[PDB]
Amino acid sequence: ELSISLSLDSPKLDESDFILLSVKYLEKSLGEFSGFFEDIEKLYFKQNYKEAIEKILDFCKKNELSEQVVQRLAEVAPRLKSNPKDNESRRLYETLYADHLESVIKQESDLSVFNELRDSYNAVKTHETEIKTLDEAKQFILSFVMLNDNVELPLKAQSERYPKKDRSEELGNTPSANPGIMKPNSPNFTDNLVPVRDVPKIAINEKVAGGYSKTKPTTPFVASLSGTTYSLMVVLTDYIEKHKTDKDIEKKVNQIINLWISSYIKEGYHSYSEVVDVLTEPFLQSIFDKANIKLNYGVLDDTHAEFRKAQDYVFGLTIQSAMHHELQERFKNKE
Amino acid sequence: SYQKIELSISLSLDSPKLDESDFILLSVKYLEKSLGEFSGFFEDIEKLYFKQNYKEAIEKILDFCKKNESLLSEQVVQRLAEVAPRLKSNPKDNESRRLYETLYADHLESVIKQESDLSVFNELR
Amino acid sequence: AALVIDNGSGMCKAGFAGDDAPRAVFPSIVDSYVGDEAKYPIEHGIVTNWDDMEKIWHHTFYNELRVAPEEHPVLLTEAPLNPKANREKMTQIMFETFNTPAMYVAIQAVLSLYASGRTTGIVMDSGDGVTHTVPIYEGYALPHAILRLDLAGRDLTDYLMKILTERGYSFTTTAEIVRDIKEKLCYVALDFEQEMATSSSSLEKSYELPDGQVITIGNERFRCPEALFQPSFLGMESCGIHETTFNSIMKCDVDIRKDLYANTVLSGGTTMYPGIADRMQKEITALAPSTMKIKIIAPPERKYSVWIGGSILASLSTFQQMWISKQEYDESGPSIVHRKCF
Amino acid sequence: LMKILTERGYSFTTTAEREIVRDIKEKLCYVALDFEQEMATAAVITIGNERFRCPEALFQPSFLGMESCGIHETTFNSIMKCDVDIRKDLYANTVLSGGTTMYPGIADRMQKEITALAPSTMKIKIIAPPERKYSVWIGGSILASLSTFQQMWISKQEYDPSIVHRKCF
Repeated sequence: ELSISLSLDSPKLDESDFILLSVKYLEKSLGEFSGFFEDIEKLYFKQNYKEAIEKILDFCKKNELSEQVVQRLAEVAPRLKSNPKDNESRRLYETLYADHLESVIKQESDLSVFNELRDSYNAVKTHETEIKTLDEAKQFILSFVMLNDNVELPLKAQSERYPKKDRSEELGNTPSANPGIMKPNSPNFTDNLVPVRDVPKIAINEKVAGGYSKTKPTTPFVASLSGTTYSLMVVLTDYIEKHKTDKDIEKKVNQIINLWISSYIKEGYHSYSEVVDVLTEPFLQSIFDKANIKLNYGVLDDTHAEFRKAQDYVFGLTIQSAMHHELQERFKNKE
Repeated sequence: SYQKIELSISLSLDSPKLDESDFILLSVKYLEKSLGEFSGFFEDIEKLYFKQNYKEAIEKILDFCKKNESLLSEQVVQRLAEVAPRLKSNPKDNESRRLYETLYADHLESVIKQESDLSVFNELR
Repeated sequence: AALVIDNGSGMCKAGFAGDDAPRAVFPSIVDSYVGDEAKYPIEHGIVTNWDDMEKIWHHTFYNELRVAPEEHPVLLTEAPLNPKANREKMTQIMFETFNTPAMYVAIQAVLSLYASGRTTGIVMDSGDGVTHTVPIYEGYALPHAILRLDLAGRDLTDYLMKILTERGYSFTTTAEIVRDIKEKLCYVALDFEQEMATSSSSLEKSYELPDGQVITIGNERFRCPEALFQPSFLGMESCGIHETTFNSIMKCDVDIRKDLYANTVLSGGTTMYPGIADRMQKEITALAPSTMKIKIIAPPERKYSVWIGGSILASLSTFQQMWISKQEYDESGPSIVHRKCF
Repeated sequence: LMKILTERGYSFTTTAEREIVRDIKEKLCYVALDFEQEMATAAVITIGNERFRCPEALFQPSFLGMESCGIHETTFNSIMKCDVDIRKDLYANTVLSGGTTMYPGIADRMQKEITALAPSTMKIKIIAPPERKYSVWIGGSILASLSTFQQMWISKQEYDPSIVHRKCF
C-alpha cells in the first residue's frame, strides 16, 4: 500500500506507468472486475490510455477501497505528460509482446504462407526449410534489397503522414541488453536479458513541425516512421494480385504482417506504432480490402502475461529510485 | 627451420613423465638458444643440479626468463610458467639424472687419473 | 533487526543494521572448522563450492553473530556479474535451509557509491580477489561496461615475497608478514620513475620480525602497488586500474560520461594504499578529454564500505518493501530474485 | 581562433585570411555560461564548435598557456585589495567595457563566477553598456563638453611637462 504511495512520487512518471501501477493497487485491494482490467489492458496496448486514466479514476468512485487510493491517484494524473524519449514501461510491454506474438507463428507451422511470397519478392529487384528465422531472414531481404527506395517512393508521395517524420546528428552506437528497451541500464529482469549487442542511437528533431513524435507522444522512441514498410507493400501488393484467388489469404497475409510487426519490435528496428501507423493508411488499406482481406495487426488475446511483468517492472524502477533519492537526502543532510 | 626446435620443446614440455629435473635441463637449452653475459646463469643453475636443488633453481630460471622476456618470447614464458607448479619427481622415473651421474663418474675418474701419485691407496692397505 | 553479510573474497564482514562498523570480520576460509582466523569457497567472487559456503554462513549467523537467522531479515552482497544461477542458490539456501524471513541481493559496488553518498557514477572495487570497475547510472550498473581485472592483494602479497627474497630476506613457509608490509609501508607513486631514482636510502622503512630481527624494505615500497597500474610485472596483459576505468567510461554513452568522470570512487582494501588517488588522477586526466572535470573520491573508510553501504540501505524505512519474503519464495522459487532484486 | 580552426581543418593562413578570423571572433563566438555543459552539448561562416572556447580563454588562460587567473579573479583579487568599506559598491558597480567584452554573455557569467567567489552577503551588479565598444570615447566627449572641466585643462602658458602630474589625473 504505502509502496505505491511512494511509487507514485516519481518525478519521472508518465502516463504509461500510472496505468500499470494503479491496476496493481486495485488488483490487491479489490482482488468480475477482471473484465474492466482487461479493458485496461486493451486500451493500453492500443494507446487510449486517457480513457483508461479516466476509467480507473471513475472506478475509484464506484468501489469506494481505501481513501488513500481514491485520493492519491487523482492528484498525479493531470501532470502526467508522456515522453517518447523516456517511456520505458512501454518498451518492456512492447518488446515482450513480440515474444508472444511469435510464439503463435511457431504454432502456425505451415510456414507455407511464405513460399509463395518468395517468388513474388524475387520480382522487384530453399523455402522455409529452417523455420521462421528463414522467414525473418528473407523478410528483411525483401525490404532492404527490393529497394533502398525508388519503388516505395510513389507510395510515399501518396502519403501525408510520411512527410511528417521527426528524426534528425549521428550520435553513435550504444551496447545494450534488450532490444526495444534501448536503454542499457533499465533494471532488467534477468528473465529477459539478451546477448550484449551494439545498438544505434537515434536522434529526434522536434523542429520538424508536426513531427510524429509530437503528434503521438506515447509510442516510445519512434523518431521516424517505417520507410521500408512501404516497400513491404509493394511485395505484398503482388501477392494479393497473384493470390487473391487464394481462399485463406487473410490467414496467410496476417502471418506475414504480424511477423514484420513482431520482428521489428523484437530486433529493435521500430515500434508497434511506427510500423502500424503506416499500415493503417488510406491508400495502403485499399489494397487489402479489394481482395477482402481484413487484417489483424498483432492484437492478441492474452495480453496478461506481459501486463504484469510491467507493473512489477515499474515497481522496481520506482522504489529503488525512491531510496536512490532518499540517500540523496540523508547525505545532503549530512554534508 | 628453427621454429621446429622451439615447437619441439613446446611439445616436449607437455609429456606425462616430465619432472623437475628434465625441466631445468631443457630450459637452459631453451635459454641458451632463445638468446644466443648470461654465462653465469647456466653455471649457477648447474651447480644446483649437482646438488639436487632443482627446487630453487627452477624458480630462478623462471625469474630470468621473465626479466629477459624481452629477448625471449611470450610463448616460452607462458608454457614454462604453467608446468612448474605442477612438478614432482619419482626415483623410479628420474632418469636424466642418472645419465648425468653416470657420465659424471667417468669424469671424476680421469680427474683421479690426472691425480698421479696412487701411493695413497697402498698405504690404506 | 537486520543482518548484513558481505561474503567477500578474503574476509566476510558482518554486522547489523544501523551500525557503522562491521561487528565481525572473519576470514572466509573453510568435524568442520570455519574459523575467524583458522580451502576457499568463493574463488574470484563467484561461489564455486556451495556446500562450504553454507559453512561460512554457519559461522556467520550462529557463531560470530550468535544470531538465529530465523528472525532477522538478511542483506547480502553479490558481485558484479554473478552468474545468474549463483543468485538462485542464494535465495535457496537462505529460505530453504536457513528459513530466513526475508532477503535482498545487491552489487558490491553500487553499495559503495551509496556510502560515498552518491547514486550515479563509477566505482573501482578492489579486494583480496577480483578488482572490478563498475559503472552505475542511477543505482543500477551498466552491465556492458563493468570491467573485470583479476588482480588483488593475494597476487600482490605474493609479489612482495619474491621481491624481498631476492633482496635477501626469505619467506619460504606459510608465514616464515608481508601483508603488514603491504599495508603499513607500501605506497603508490605519481611517477614510478622519479621514485625509483630516489641514491638516498630515505625511502626505506624498517620493521621487526617476531624475534627482533629487523629487516628493511625500500624500492619495493612502490613496486607492489604498481603491479596494479602495470601488471606486466606479474606476467599479465590487462592494463591496469587506470585505464580500465577509462575503457569502461568509453563503452558508455557520450551523454552520461560527464557524470561518471566526476564520480570515480575507490573501494576496497587494495585502495588503502596511500597515493592511489592522485596517480589515477594523473593517469585519467591525461587520457580523458581536456574539457573534463574530475574528482577521484577515496573515502577514508573504504576498507568496509561495501558493508557500510548496506547498513544504510537497511536503515531505510523504504527498504522494507524491497525484501523478498518467504511467502513469495515458496511459490515462484529462486527466480523471484530476478524480479525483485535488480 | 586560428589554432582551434587550424585543427578543425579549415586553414586561414594569409593576412587577408587573418582578418577573416577576426571577423568571426568578433561576432559568432560567445561566452558560455557553463563551459563544460556546452563542450558536451558539442557532443565568415564555415561553421565551428569552437565558439564557446575562444572566449573561455578569457576566463581561463590555460589554453593559451598563460599562468594567470581569469578575468573573473583579477577582478575579485583586485577588489579585496580595496577597503572593506567600499567593496559593497564596487561589487554593485562593475562595468564591462572595451571591445573584447563584446562577446555575447560575458555579463551573466561575470555575475556568476564572481558571485560565488564573493561574500555570500554582498551585492553584485554588472553594468554592460551596449556601446562598450566605444565607451571610453563617449566618456571623454561628455567631459570635454562639461563646462567645469574647462579649467581642468592645461594653458599653453600654464605649460610654460611636469604639470601633468600636478594639474591632471
